[PDB]
Amino acid sequence: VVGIKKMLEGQWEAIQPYFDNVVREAKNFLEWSPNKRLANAVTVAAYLTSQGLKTNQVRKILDMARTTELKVKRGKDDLVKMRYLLAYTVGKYSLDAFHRILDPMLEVLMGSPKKENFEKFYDFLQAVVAYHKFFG
Amino acid sequence: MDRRFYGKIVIKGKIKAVTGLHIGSQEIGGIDNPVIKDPHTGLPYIPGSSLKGRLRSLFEILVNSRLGEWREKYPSLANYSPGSCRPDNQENCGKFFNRKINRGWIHVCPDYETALACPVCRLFGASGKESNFPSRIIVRDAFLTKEWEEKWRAGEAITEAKIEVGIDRVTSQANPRTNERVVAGAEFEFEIIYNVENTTHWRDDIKNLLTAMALLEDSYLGGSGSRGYGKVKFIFDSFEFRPLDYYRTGKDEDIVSIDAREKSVSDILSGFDSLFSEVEGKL
Amino acid sequence: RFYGKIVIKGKIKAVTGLHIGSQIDNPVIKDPHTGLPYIPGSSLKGRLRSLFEILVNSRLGEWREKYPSLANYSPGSCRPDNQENCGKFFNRKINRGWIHVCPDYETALACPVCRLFGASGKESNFPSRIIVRDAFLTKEWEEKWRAGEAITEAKIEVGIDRVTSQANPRTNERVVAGAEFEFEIIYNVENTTHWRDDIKNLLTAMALLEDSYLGGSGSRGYGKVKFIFDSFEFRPLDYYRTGKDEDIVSIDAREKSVSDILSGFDSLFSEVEGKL
Amino acid sequence: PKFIAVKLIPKGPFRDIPRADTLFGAIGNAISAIHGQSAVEELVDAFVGGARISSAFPYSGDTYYLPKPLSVEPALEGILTGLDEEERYTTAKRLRKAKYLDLKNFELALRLRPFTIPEEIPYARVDVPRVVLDRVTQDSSIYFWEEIRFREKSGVYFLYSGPREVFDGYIAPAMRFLGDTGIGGKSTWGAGLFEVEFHEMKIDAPGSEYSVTLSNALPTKTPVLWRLLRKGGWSFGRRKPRMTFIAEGSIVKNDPGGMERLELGLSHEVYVYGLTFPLGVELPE
RNA sequence: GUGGAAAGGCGGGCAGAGGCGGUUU
Ligand SMILES: [Zn+2]
Ligand SMILES: [Zn+2]
Repeated sequence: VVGIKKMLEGQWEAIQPYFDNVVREAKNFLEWSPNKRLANAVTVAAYLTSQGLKTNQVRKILDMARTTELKVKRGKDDLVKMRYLLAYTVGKYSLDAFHRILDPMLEVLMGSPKKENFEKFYDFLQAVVAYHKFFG
Repeated sequence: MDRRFYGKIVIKGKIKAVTGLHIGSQEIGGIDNPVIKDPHTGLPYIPGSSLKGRLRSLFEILVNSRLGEWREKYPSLANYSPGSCRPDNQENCGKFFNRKINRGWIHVCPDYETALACPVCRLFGASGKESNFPSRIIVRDAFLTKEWEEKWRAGEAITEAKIEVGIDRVTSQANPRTNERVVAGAEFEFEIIYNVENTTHWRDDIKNLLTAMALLEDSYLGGSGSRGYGKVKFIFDSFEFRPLDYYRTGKDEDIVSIDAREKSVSDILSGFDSLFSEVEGKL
Repeated sequence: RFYGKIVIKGKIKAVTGLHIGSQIDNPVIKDPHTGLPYIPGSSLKGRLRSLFEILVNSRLGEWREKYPSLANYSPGSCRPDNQENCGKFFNRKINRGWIHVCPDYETALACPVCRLFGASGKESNFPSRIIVRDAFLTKEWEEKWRAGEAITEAKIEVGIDRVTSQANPRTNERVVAGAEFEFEIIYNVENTTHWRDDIKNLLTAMALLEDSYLGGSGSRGYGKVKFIFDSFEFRPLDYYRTGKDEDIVSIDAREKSVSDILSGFDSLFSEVEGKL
Repeated sequence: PKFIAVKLIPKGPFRDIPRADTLFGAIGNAISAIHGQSAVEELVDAFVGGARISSAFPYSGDTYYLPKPLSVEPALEGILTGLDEEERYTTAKRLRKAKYLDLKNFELALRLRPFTIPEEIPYARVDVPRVVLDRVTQDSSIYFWEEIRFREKSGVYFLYSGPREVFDGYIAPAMRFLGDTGIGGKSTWGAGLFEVEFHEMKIDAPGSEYSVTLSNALPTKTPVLWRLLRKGGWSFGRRKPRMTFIAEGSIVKNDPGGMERLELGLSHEVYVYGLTFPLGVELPE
């Protein structure tokens, strides 16, 4: 349940570390279905809350996905990947857990047809941030 | 009674943010307090509601400071007393701020005939009960220029994330806040269209509209301008009177005021009779 | 009596975001099935008639010679005395508002407003010559709705007290600026003498619509409609019986509402003036 | 038999789904505009001694609808004898108050064999409020207006049974004129405008004495089963009197209908259509 | 020889008032 994790979230990061390491084991683009994509995003944001990371520290990376989202939608990716690395540099600590999910997705995206795979990548990255606030 | 059309005065120019502005509305990631944006292009504009509403506001306080002086020029300004109807919850108890909207009192004339004499409600309109005096101006929504749209293409920053803090005085603990702000220097194509309904007193409305603009260049434009977020500036591109014949024959022979590198204070004080001398010849 | 139907086809572009409204707290008019907005034929005809009646109200003295039914009217409305048609231009009262509608066939035959838009009258009628079709979205602006983009947006306006700065918000659903619709106006050529004056008067009211607004708030900057003319076809009297393409086509790809009357009416329409 | 199906593809709303007498009025106004008054005198004589049209019926993506016959109400229990008696009651009244049937189910109702109703209707009657504004002091005063809105592929068709030479000269030129003017209703707002296509439809009807009308008829004698449709009209701004028509789906026994001429004090005579359009039916016992 | 002919869902309404990204060891 998505609502059941909020009763337990409010050493506990280790029990969800197997869920994050399994999701980081699968790195192919569109390797999960539509319902399975959002089910991965619940496990990500619950893992990103036990060792909690604020959205601001991420906010520069979230800017570069969104300004491209207007440029992809009837209007490059290495500019976001260069920022996703450099923002993960000045950690302190849980920025590496967020880097282990972006950089497998962005290495496949690095060479990819632009119109489809980024618009499918953009739906997963919303639900990570979207669900992160639902738990805190 | 007797609505007539003589033509339109169209004012085109560039609103410039000398300091970064903020209008704002109540995306997933983003600043807590963002700025209004165009839903199709994602660029932050300036609405015509926010520009007309601030000009009507600043012109109403300009009347209450001089109700002794404006009363001899315009009838139906002796219908009331200076102040607001805020204590006595009455729609017409003899004050200038007579109509409440939901909780706040705004000067609105209640009848068509008293709105044709008020300087605030000739230019901006009334909507009383059984009355409905329509406005004589149209204030379009103000989008970015063709120059500052190319700056968004090249990667230059249009917006900004200004961070402010309110400090508790006794314990010195800080509460932080973030507010989206357009980068200072950005420019906006605005447009203001006055309908020449009466050739008697079109000249008073142009002086009253340009008076309110120079008040708005002294005050701010939306969103916490006591802290710096205003300092806005009108730069006039073109000034143009489209005569009624213009719409008949379609020819581009419609009379023009140069208005080049001239301020809102130059159009009223320096050369109002020199510039508008040729508009008067056609009317 | 019938001769053909001059058909004007064009694209209506919402340069600023448009509102018409049906009664998000103030929803715009939509289709009942798909949920897409449009522009009704009543809103576009009723605005072109309203803009052109104020145009004729200002020129009653100068147009007595060309239009002999304007000698009976003085500029103004019959509202200050609750009385029907007597001297004023805005003579007919429908429910609570006053409109120029000519009272007969023989008077509306020589009125610039009512030979084109029509008149109700009593003991006789005058039907319209134009048909202002509804304007739905283009096919290009329909797959953006299919892809998931917003075709309407929520504009939140507030009302500020002047003494206390008390804020009072409200919402207004608004068709997104930039969106393009497709209009059509079908002018029925009933009289071979009256048609040049009727197309010029229809294009004059379309030129007043580009500097005024269309529906909604407008004074707060909503309407701002631009007209792009795809084509002009004539469809003569001989087209309707045989079906073969005798359609005289006037070509306009980037022509404005002003450039179709910027000496272009006399020039481009050289073949419709030929075959009458 | 084989009919010609004049398919009317909507460009917007319709005021109403046009009956057979307001199609013949609209065709008759289209002929005097294109040809003249001498061709209306030959158009009427071709329908008195010949061809007949029907009312307008909806379609929805090559699923043509037809009116339910009035023969299936007396014998509705006799049609549904082979059905479970716990649900014969709700099946009966749902089948009874239905209005239209498609071609598969319209053929089965003429032979009193079991059938089903459509689940979706291809249109909705919509209440659109309009306004009237004062020109000077823009006082709003609203009124309410009814329109028929269609789906994305739905529309309106009507049938034609007659010789090809009359269709090619009268009905086919009329529908191109009537595509650009309206087909009844507020045609100044773009209501009633449409694109016309021509097809051919086949109905397998049983041979008997009794037959259903697919149009209003104004019968010459007493019918067998019927529904009274009481309508008048308006002809060049003159009010037509309310006449008792028969509805679509009513059952006659060798009744041609009859075309009524009303003086109406107008430059020319006004003919109101009123003619049958028979397809054979089997009555119950 | 069309249950028709005529009729702008519209007038007026600032997303705004307050707030030292710096404390403290
Ligand atoms: Zn006033
Ligand atoms: Zn008239």
